[PDB]
Amino acid sequence: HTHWGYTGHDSPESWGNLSEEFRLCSTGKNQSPVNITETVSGKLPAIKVNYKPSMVDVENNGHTIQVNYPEGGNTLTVNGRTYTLKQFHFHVPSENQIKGRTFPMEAHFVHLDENKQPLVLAVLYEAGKTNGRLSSIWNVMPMTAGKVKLNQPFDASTLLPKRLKYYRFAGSLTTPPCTEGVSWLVLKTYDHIDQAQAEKFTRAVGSENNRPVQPLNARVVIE
Amino acid sequence: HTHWGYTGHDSPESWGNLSEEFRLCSTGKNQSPVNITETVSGKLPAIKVNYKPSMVDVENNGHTIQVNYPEGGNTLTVNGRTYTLKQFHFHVPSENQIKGRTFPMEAHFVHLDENKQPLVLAVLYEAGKTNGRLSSIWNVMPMTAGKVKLNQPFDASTLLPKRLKYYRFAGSLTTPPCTEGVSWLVLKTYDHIDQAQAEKFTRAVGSENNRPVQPLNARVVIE
Ligand SMILES: [Zn+2]
Ligand SMILES: [Zn+2]
Repeated sequence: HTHWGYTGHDSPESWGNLSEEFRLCSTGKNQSPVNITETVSGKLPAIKVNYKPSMVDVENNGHTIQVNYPEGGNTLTVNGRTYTLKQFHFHVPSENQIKGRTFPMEAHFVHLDENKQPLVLAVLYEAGKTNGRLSSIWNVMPMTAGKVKLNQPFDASTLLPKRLKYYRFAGSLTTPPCTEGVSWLVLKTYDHIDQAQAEKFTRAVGSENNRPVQPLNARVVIE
Repeated sequence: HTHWGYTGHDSPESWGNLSEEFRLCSTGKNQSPVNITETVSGKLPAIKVNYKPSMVDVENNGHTIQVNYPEGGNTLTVNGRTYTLKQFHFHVPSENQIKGRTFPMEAHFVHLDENKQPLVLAVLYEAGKTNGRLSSIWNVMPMTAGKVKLNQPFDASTLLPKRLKYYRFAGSLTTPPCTEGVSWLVLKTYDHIDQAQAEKFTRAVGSENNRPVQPLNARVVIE
């Protein structure tokens, strides 16, 4: 596709101008990420997560470190609707902010339902002790653009907190073409990582990979 | 099968995350072993054992030292039903506990009825005099992963106490996939072993091989 990045001439502020296909990045009114400040308290449906030990591959596509799921079986159910986990990746530092706070890292679990409707479940990481559950992925992390098949099974359920309360809002993909119509569920409970793990990620990717926050406009964030 | 153990990243706490087939190890509500503290006094049916000198082979499968029975003929009858002894193995230290007490060793005599329903008869060993009845097995014990044919016939009846009174509860296999629906009969009368016999076992297996005790939950132990 058309080349884009986080630094230089093809930075986020230039995404909508580097290709007609990326126009929504600059003209969209329902863009992600956002800075969650004010919220409307509401009775949100409980999410049911059904992740399991699976055979996955880890790739460095030059924009992030992504863990792919070629086989089905890992799903998230919310309000009677089932979404299949396609992949999960990270951003260092975080893209979304809570009351203006940027976190060391943020993970995005990308799902699709039967009708190709996208849903992103987000996990924020605070600076703290080493994350032992991410060690498997970090150990085989391609330091240059490429894909490697994780030989041992990986269970993404280990990456989710016990309590699944979340913030909900409508948004878009945070990378070109910035497609809208994406459901965003940001978990309110944070996980942790150390400086070394975050630094290694930036090394592999080549730069910080977070898109600046976008205005909420007509949207409200439910909590 | 997927690798699992008692030490490192594949320890008992992570079994349920190693493969989807091991999921019951972490989600099961009727898991073994257990710490027998409170019990209900009941009229339990008598156990009838009909073991005989048989041709067996001793095996070191990396998880325990197991004595395999290629042919039937060694049976245990309780409450009208007959179970055939398939094999017996050991755990050092013991898996099950009696009022918080861990024993130097525990033997598991695994049986299966006509319909493949599992029944485990357990014998606990106290530290004491050398066990002369186990010498035949201990002397040929493979110190590395392998199987050796026992040249002389072995009669498992010599490994059972005179008094066959027992504790009765429903549980599971104490190793992956942690299958439930297993009937557990733990003998009240203990046998003995020397410290040397126990340490030789540990040396052969590579580590202690006892799964931590599990919550009884809705279960009651009868005696
Ligand atoms: Zn992302
Ligand atoms: Zn056992």
